[PDB]
Amino acid sequence: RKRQAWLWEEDKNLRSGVRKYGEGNWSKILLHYKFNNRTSVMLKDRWRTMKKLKLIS
DNA sequence: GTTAGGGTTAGGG
DNA sequence: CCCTAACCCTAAC
Repeated sequence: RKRQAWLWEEDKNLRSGVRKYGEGNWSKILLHYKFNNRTSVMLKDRWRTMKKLKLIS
């Protein structure tokens, strides 16, 4: 079962989540907007890798 | 349960 | 063996 690579549905939705409900508020983001099967851990570590190299918030 | 960084597994090069 | 990245662990909140 090949590991799922995040798509813009998830990532673009996440970016919206960060802007509309704050970055470090993955709970709120998960409540407001749905994803395939993500957690606070997933969302945060995704955004972590992203900002670490690209620097967005 | 969530949050936050450390760190391994998966993926591709 | 390196980079980016999804998963997984340790630690703290």
